[PDB]
Amino acid sequence: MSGELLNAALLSFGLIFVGWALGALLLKIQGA
Amino acid sequence: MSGELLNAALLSFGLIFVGWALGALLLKIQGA
Amino acid sequence: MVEPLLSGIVLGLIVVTLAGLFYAAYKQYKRPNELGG
Amino acid sequence: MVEPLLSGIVLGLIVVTLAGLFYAAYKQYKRPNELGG
Amino acid sequence: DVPDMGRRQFMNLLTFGTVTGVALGALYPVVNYFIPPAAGGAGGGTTAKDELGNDVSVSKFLESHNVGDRTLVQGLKGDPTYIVAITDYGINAVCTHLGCVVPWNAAENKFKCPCHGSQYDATGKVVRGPAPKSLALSHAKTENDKIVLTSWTETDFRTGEEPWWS
Amino acid sequence: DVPDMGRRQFMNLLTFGTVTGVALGALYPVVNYFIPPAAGGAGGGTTAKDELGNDVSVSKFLESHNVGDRTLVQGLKGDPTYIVAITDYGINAVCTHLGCVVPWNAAENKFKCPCHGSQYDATGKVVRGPAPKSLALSHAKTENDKIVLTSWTETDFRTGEEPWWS
Amino acid sequence: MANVYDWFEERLEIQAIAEDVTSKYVPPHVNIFYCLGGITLVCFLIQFATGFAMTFYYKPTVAEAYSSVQYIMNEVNFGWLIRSIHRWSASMMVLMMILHVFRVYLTGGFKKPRELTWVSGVILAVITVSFGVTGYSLPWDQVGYWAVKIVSGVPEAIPVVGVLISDLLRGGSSVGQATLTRYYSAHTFVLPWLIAVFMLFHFLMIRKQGISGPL
Amino acid sequence: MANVYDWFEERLEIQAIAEDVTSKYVPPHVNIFYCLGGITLVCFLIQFATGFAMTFYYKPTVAEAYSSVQYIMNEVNFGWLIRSIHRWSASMMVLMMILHVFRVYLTGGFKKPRELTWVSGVILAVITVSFGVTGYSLPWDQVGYWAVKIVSGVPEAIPVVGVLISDLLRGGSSVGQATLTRYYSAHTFVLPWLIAVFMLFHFLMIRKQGISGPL
Amino acid sequence: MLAIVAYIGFLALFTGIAAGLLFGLRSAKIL
Amino acid sequence: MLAIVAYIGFLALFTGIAAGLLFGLRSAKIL
Amino acid sequence: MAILTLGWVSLLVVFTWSIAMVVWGRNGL
Amino acid sequence: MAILTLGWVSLLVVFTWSIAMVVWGRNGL
Amino acid sequence: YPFWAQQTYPETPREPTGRIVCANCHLAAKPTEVEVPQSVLPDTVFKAVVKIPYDTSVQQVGADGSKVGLNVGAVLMLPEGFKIAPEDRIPEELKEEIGDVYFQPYGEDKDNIVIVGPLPGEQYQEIVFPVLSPNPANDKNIHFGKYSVHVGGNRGRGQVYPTGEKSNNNLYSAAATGTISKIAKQEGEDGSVKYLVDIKTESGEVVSDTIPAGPELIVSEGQAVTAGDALTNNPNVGGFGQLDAEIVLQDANRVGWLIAFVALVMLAQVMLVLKKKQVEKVQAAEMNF
Amino acid sequence: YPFWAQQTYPETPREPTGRIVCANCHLAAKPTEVEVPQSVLPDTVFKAVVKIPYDTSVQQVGADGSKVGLNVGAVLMLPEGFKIAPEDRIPEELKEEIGDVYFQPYGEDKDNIVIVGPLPGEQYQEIVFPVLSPNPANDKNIHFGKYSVHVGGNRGRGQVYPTGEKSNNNLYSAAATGTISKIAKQEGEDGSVKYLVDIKTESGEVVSDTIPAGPELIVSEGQAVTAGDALTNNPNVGGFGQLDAEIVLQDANRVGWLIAFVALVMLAQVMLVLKKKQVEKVQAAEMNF
Amino acid sequence: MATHKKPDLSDPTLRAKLAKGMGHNYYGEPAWPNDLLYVFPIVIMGSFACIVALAVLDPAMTGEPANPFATPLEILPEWYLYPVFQILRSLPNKLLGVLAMASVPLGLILVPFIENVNKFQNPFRRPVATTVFLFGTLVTLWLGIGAALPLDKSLTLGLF
Amino acid sequence: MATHKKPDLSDPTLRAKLAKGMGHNYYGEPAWPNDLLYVFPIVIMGSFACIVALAVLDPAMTGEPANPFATPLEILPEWYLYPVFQILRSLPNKLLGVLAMASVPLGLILVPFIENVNKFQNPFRRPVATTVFLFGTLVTLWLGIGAALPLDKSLTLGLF
Ligand code: HEM
Ligand code: HEM
Ligand code: HEM
Repeated sequence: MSGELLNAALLSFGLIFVGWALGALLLKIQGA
Repeated sequence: MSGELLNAALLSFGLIFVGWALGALLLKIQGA
Repeated sequence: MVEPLLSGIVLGLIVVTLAGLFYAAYKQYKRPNELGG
Repeated sequence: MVEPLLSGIVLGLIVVTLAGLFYAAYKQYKRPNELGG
Repeated sequence: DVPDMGRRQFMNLLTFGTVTGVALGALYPVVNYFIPPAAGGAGGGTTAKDELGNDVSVSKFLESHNVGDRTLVQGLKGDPTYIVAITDYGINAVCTHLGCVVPWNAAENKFKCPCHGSQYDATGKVVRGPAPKSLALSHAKTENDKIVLTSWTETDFRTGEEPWWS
Repeated sequence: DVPDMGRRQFMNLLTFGTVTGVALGALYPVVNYFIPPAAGGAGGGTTAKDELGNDVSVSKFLESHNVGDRTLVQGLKGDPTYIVAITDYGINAVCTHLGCVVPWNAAENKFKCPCHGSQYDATGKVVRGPAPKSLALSHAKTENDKIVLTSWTETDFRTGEEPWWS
Repeated sequence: MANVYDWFEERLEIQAIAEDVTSKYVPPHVNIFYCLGGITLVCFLIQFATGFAMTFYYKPTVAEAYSSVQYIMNEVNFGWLIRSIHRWSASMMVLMMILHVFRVYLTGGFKKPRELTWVSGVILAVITVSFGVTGYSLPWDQVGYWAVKIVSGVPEAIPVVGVLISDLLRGGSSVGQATLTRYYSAHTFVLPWLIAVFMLFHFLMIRKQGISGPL
Repeated sequence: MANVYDWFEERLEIQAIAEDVTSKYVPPHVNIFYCLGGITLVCFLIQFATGFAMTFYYKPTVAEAYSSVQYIMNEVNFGWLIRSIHRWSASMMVLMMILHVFRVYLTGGFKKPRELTWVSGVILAVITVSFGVTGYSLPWDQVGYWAVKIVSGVPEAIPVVGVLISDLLRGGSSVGQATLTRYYSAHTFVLPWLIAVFMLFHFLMIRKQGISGPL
Repeated sequence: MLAIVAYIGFLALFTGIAAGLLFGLRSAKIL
Repeated sequence: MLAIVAYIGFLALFTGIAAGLLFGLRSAKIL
Repeated sequence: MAILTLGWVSLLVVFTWSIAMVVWGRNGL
Repeated sequence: MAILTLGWVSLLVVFTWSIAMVVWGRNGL
Repeated sequence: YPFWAQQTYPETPREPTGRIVCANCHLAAKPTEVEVPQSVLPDTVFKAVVKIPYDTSVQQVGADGSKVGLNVGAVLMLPEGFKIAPEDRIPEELKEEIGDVYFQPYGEDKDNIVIVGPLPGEQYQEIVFPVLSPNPANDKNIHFGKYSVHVGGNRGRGQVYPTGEKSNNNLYSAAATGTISKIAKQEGEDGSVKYLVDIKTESGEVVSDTIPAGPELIVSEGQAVTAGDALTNNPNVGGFGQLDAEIVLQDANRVGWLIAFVALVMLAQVMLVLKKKQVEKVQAAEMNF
Repeated sequence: YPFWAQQTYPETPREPTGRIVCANCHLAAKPTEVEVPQSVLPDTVFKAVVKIPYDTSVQQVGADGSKVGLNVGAVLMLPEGFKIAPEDRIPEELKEEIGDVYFQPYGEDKDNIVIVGPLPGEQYQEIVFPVLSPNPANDKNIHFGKYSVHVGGNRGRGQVYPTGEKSNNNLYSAAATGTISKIAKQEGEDGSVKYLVDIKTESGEVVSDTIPAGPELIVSEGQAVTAGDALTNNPNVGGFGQLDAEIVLQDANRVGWLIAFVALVMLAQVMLVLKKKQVEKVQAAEMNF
Repeated sequence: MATHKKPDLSDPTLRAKLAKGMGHNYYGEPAWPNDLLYVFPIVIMGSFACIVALAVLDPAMTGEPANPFATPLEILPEWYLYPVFQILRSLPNKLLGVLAMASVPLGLILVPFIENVNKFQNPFRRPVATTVFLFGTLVTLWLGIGAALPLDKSLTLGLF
Repeated sequence: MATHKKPDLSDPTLRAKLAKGMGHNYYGEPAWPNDLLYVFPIVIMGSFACIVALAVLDPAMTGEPANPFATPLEILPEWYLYPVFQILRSLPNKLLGVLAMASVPLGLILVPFIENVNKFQNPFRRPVATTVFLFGTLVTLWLGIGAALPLDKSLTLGLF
């Protein structure tokens, strides 16, 4: 039980950038 | 148990005037 | 349960207070304070 | 008890956040906002 | 060129409507959480307990709990219920006026509420006092060595027409 | 003609001093109220209870509670205490490091703390592990059919010099 | 020291608070009866204190309630004092509040600018009474238990929501552990938060609008 | 209707509040990390709500604690939800607060005008952690019970007041009913009042001084 | 009786201390 | 796998609805 | 049993004295 | 057991979407 | 009689409802009073008075038929540790007040539950109890505090014997429905006056009842009366009454410290008032308020 | 052997501390692992894997003296209602994975406590359990939620028999203090290799110990060694290991409503962002902010 | 003598207040040291001392363990619930009782909206109100005493 | 684009604020509708939803009844108490442990009084502080992980 820890770590770190990028995307497609 | 009730009634009514009078007194003796 | 000392204090103080309230209300009716009303 | 999912979320979020804080601090070092400092 | 008041209020209705949805969804489980869990409502009710919340045994009850018996037993809804050669109905002891336990008097053949002085039958019909309706009735059937109680569906055998608690 | 700063501060000290008195008087009982009531401290302690907080009987203990016995008993201050043909001392089982109950191993002739691995004697002296001092000792004298426990006043028979918990 | 006060003054802005406080005045028509509301507050503060104290020993459980109260009276240092004060001050609070209401009413102080202060006050009175009802039965003695058992029935009368309201207030079809639990939550958690919010309003309005005028 | 709003406006003075609210502005340097404190508050509000909810069924007694928790999980409608939310949100609150501290510190926002806001925040952190410690052992399971039993010993080390502090925190010479009682009072009465006072300060200062400047 | 006497006496004594303290403190020019 | 697909899909669908709703509401001249 | 009477007396004295002190301190009513 | 996976997916989606929505709504960061 | 209470109801004279078992047989209700002090110090003898008044010149029906006076009796339930004072701790004044009273306890060790059997109702309209308060200082389950006192007082003859049969001091109804035939007044060899009854009418039943004379008759002759028609009068002129009171087992040290604290409060109040006066003088001089 | 656990410790293989009784005889510690799913739907067959790895090319001491391979065994403690899946509910893939495994319950009705006796350690480094989750819908004391799973895995021979005597798979010390005389290596008629010992020195004692050959010797000849000197070597190459895990007995309806609520949240979030955008346009036009 | 500040009737901000019913914290004796610091403690300590005195001289009773099978004789709530309790045990219609009960706070909530017909504060200047108040007060005290007595002698207090 | 109000640098009241470290709510995007009404709900609902999601997918465990005679193997507090717990189980001197524990909040209370030596906010502009912070952070995480492992392999994390 430490492959699951690092799984949660990686994801909660990485999903932010996906959210960020996806936020950035929506801003471009609106004409900021 | 209603002679005691009326005793408490009479006293809590009457002790106010004693307090009032005694307050009034102290005011006279100070020179208001 | 009916507590005679308590009930006495209740009845006692309700009466003196109601009395002094009317007294105080009167004092200012017969001699209005500045801005009285 | 050591909860792997929780601990992961803790370690994960502590790192991204510390990272983004320094990133944000940098962004304003290389290009100051009005009244910057 | 720029959205007018009509179109802003329409965005308000659309937007805050959806937000209200989320709120209501969140509020649904909460309202329900406070409503007490069901009293294991599978049958019509189950077993009668004594003064300690154990269980009455019909073998030990008829052996030793009053000659010309009328003894208080925890019945349906926790309620103290009288059990009267075991009788096929229980008499709920909560006097219909305000809810005092009604002690039995064998001498006068009546239950009398000591709270404000209302009286009932050997069955439980009101004869006087401020108490409006009559004492509630249940089914009392023996299964195993224990007394099982269920709620009285059918009409009152003392009023004639359908019960007030039915 | 009019009281100066010196005389106002002196009235302040006199007046608010007395007020502070009232406050302290009111605060006295309150502080004390929070300090837990004394653990019936008449003797040096009283009776030992089993796992349910009842009472141990020396007749039923020696009858049936381990051959080459070492059994956990609620002792002084609620503390789980080992009782080892009944032995005249109890061994407090709270390992001196951080307070885990120390299980007994008959195979190695030692108590071993499973928390961070500290060990003790058949008496209770530390041989290793992070635990600083040795396990506490009490008096275990039989009165009636029950075990009475009192606190160890005199010097340790295993250190030589006066106890740490004395 | 190095001026500790000027440190606090500079960021807390004490001086403005001091200026604001010493800018207020009490008019001649304000007599001793204008103390009654403040006395009501004192009684409640005494409740808050002694009530808190009692939560360190009281146990809201049918097995333990009664005897913890016994424990407080007989064994806890000054337990008897703490509890008797809480008992008496409970009664004084309700008395003084009535006296307060008398003064408010026979002084016309509930009018035009001030009716929300009166409305909040009525809510305060219902809250206070609820404290009383709930606390009264916490000892789980014969008196308190039989006081719950009568009132818990009352809401049944209401046509559609009556049994639900009753079940909510008592935690099921009849009085028992759930009732004590809910009452304990009410008395020590819900009602202290509710009274704090409505007192907070009550006082904010008073402070905003000042006392009412001379009669 | 007859203008209900103008009624409230005239005595509540809504307009001034509205003017005050809409007179505030958020500067460009304020990013997403300036949400962390507010998120901490959200977590606590979730604690307040679900915690309150649980006091309607939880019983702070060694005979009843564990099984009331069982009762909440198995029998109470959405009990499992309420409790799991309280469990997770307890953890999230502490996490977000740490993240908040990071943002405060790596943003220099604790300086000259604002050190009482930082000091109050540290107190808030100790309070929050105390909530955690206390709540953790309320189920009176093996985990929570053995977590109390270790920490309750710690204060003994302190030279003169150590045993007293320990006895005060645990309600006697060892963990037992008194400990659960005190912990329950702590978790559901003392700590919610203390956190409310220090959050009230924390926020009042923030509102007084506004956010700190750009970095 | 003892009640009445003790009441009058307690109040007399404290009115005493009130007055005494008034003039006493006036004398030392504190009031 | 299903995880990855479902994730991308859920976000795609909602980015869809975000965009769709943007232009859709612009079209009716609400935005 | 004299102490029992002095006990009640002291209640009646604070009550009276409390009024007196208010009246005195704030000049009437 | 597909529902068990979609369950965890939805957690990861709100988390991501919550960030997205903040970034979008308040123009960055 | 108080001793019949303890015979039928051995455990306690008080039922879980607070009803005193006495009322199970003394079926009418007259007023009963108590005088106890509001508070008592520990290890102190004090007086509890139980008042059982009735009209002294009205008379009751005796066992046979006679018209005799009535007797008083009472149970006094005191708190734990309380008990009747030893004779050598009762002062003289009190001794003279007590009279010829045989305090018994309700049972072994039930020393705070005090029975007082039949006393002539003309010297004992009020019964004086000398009671000794216990002492927390040297008995670990007696604690200072406020406790209930229950009192049960009766005057006049009862209505039910321990055996369950009625006495001659109540009403008598009719057995069944129908016209009464003969009200004959026969007698045995032992007891004196008795009175027969008969009913009947329509197909079935010829039953009869006998009434122990002493009450009275109010029946004419021959009436179609149902089941339970009052054919007697009620002779009872007595009755039983219950009260509750409270007593404070008080501690002198508590009260001492109270007086001390009250004094501190009053001093502090003077101080504050005088301090205001100083400020009033300062404000008059330097106009800056 | 797992069956010796249930012999000596019939009630449960888990002591109140969470220590698995297995460790009372398997005295060395090697790592044990478990794979369970994080969640399972009710009435579903899923796989629990228990991993008992050891160096396959290292060998152990057999009962006699030999150098043989080792066996794996495990106890699996599941939550209530959980149990080994019926054979007709296990898919094929899973069947092939399980091998020749004789799941037994620890005792009658203890169906969630699953023993798995000796298996050749070279095909069963990991043991696959087919388990069937229970169902709250039709069993009233099974409820959705998160529950512990305890796991105990062993490889290699133990150290103590049920009878209490040591095996040939451990260390051997010296009896008393003093110089060892002869290390003779006699034998009986039945068992093969044995080894004697002797001590003595100073006034008193001539005692001797015999060691069951299999371990090794590391002693020279004649040394003044005290009580408990290691005169053996440790032959043990196996060990026992414990773990805990958690499983969520999950409800699909819970998760369905979650997905629904999550979707509502995201929609609402879009709405709010779009609403802000509308206001941003209004503010640009009418400068009044 | 005393300390006094007269209303500055030249300040338009005070005037605007007075006009609205509220400028009354602007004049009188200084609220600070005078009242808040010097006399408030007096009132606080005094009320605290009365309460403590009553608590010592007349401590709380603990009853007897609750018993679900035995109803006491005498079964009252606390005094301030007497009038409401009276109403509640003497009306045959239960619903009617709940409503009369509910009508105490709801009725009182309406008082300022009913008496806003004028701006009088003085009771001598509003005899209709003073009468109605006195009437309710007296009816309350009547129903309060009524609750301590048997039902049959309550709606008359056992005097006629 | 966005909505923006620039600092009115002509208003002496704003200037006096800025000088004192605080005029920063006076300019930017409007706090009201924009932030408080439109995005705050987003953050509220979002964090609420994450929590609820975790609560459903990974509900609370209930343990086993407490047992005063049997200590678990593994006996941790919650994660945020790991670093403090680590310190507390590895220092032999108990008093020293209590003090190091007490020093976390007391040390943190002193941070603003120590770093008031300058008015810098940016971490890149204060490398001594950023270093010390990073050092403590890393030592914390170190002691945190340390607590989950056996004592003997903790002060090294079992890697050297
Ligand atoms: C001499 C006795 C008292 C009198 C004559 C009195 C009178 C007043 C007056 C005139 C106000 C309105 C203040 C204003 O016009 O701005 C007020 C409010 C208030 N009083 Fe009293 N009071 C007395 C005692 C007390 C006491 C003992 C307390 C205890 C804390 C107290 C607490 C309060 C509170 C919380 C308010 C709320 C309004 C505000 O803060 O301005 N009062 N009182
Ligand atoms: C402690 C409670 C009781 C008290 C204080 C009490 C009191 C008295 C007193 C004072 C008398 C004599 C009155 C007179 O002759 O003028 C009396 C007689 C009588 N009592 Fe009681 N009693 C009690 C219990 C009982 C009980 C339990 C019963 C029924 C079993 C009972 C039945 C009677 C009867 C039938 C008489 C009339 C005796 C006769 O003259 O034939 N009493 N009682
Ligand atoms: C559920 C818990 C247990 C498990 C999983 C377990 C596992 C095993 C396994 C897999 C073996 C065979 C290894 C091999 O020969 O290569 C074995 C042998 C052995 N076990 Fe256990 N066991 C358990 C309980 C016990 C207990 C309670 C005892 C002592 C009473 C014990 C004593 C032994 C001994 C002495 C051997 C060696 C037998 C021989 O070769 O002479 N085991 N055990």
